[PDB]
Amino acid sequence: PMFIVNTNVPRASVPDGFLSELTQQLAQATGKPPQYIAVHVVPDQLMAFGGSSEPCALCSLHSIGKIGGAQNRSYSKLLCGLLAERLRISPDRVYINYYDMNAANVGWNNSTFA
Amino acid sequence: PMFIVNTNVPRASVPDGFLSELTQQLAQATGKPPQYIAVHVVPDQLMAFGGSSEPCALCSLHSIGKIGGAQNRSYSKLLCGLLAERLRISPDRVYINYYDMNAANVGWNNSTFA
Amino acid sequence: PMFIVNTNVPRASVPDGFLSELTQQLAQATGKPPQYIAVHVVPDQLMAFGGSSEPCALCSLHSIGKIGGAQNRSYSKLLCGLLAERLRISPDRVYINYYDMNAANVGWNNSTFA
Ligand SMILES: O=C(O)c1cccc(Oc2cccc3nc(-c4cn(-c5ccc(O)c(F)c5)nn4)ccc23)c1
Ligand SMILES: O=C(O)c1cccc(Oc2cccc3nc(-c4cn(-c5ccc(O)c(F)c5)nn4)ccc23)c1
Ligand SMILES: O=C(O)c1cccc(Oc2cccc3nc(-c4cn(-c5ccc(O)c(F)c5)nn4)ccc23)c1
Repeated sequence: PMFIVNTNVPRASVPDGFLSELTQQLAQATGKPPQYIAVHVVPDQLMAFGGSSEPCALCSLHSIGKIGGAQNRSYSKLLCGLLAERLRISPDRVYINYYDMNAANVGWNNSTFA
Repeated sequence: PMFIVNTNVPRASVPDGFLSELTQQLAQATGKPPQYIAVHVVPDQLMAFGGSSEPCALCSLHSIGKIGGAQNRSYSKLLCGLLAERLRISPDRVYINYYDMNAANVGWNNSTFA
Repeated sequence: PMFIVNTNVPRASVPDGFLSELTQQLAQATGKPPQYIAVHVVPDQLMAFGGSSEPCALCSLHSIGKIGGAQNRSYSKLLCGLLAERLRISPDRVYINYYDMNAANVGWNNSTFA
């Protein structure tokens, strides 16, 4: 899986270990092996939510399967929880786009997963 | 909705009020409540369009509904118009990816919209 | 087409000519005209692959057509090869999301491609 979070929170508020924490939690939530989970945090961004510059986050999770109604609700609770705890971002100022990707549309290691 | 614009235009050349203007314009164009519009501008980027580095922009709009043939044509004119006036980027050096997202695939406030 | 690469490799390690190289290698791989290829490189990123912060890259390619099983395998070999050669990133730490976009959902030059 690939997880990306963009936020207006400064880099200084991103703790040591945050990328590992995201990796960790996503591995268990998805049941995917952690060595295949990529994570990307992008702080200090010029962004607004509802026209307000208070802390917010715009995120994506791409996965081959393990994407669905109930699963995405559980990921949103998990990710909003972490963003609130570690970055002090209110859950109602977080958006996450989920993508169930076809294996043929994911490149890795000179090939694709199909 | 979520709107992102990535550009090689420098930060200092992004005029003040730009995020608020995008927020309001996207609200009226989509008919979505402005409270729920998120906008993100990423200046100073290392990018090329047709292999040249004159000003350009790479954008995306995600929405649950309000996406379609005629709407996307209208959005593209509106957004290219704004980028041209504010950031001085020619419309022929702007791309916008539109995504009609399923409510189940959009996380927010500890849950999804489904 | 639109190609984005985000990496933790430092900006100084991105060769002059890299954006041009991407543009023309993709032009030939996809058969799309290079004047319509947009490329975006984002160095110095906070990211991990498998929880490790060794060099890695997270990429996407959006195109109207020229996306499929064999083509995407070929693009992956090509892009991993380029990233290995120029950025010294191992192919097992590269991910590429491929998107076959509907022409109605790609904005350009005040309209869409539909
Ligand atoms: O075949 C084996 O022996 C073996 C042993 C250990 C691990 C292994 O790899 C895997 C096992 C199970 C699910 C796996 N899922 C993935 C996987 C990767 N994605 C994924 C990554 C990035 C994206 O941008 C994306 F859209 C999807 N989604 N799932 C990769 C490897 C897996 C395979
Ligand atoms: O339920 C209510 O009582 C109520 C009252 C006031 C406002 C309200 O919120 C809404 C009303 C109508 C459409 C709405 N659409 C959205 C909405 C959000 N997206 C959206 C946001 C981010 C993305 O990445 C994405 F793919 C889609 N697309 N639509 C949010 C709130 C809405 C709901
Ligand atoms: O057919 C047209 O409407 C048209 C109009 C003007 C020029 C033109 O030149 C072309 C000839 C052949 C393939 C072409 N492909 C493209 C093209 C652009 N994309 C493309 C760009 C960015 C994206 O984010 C994306 F999802 C797709 N995918 N294909 C553009 C122009 C082409 C094509």
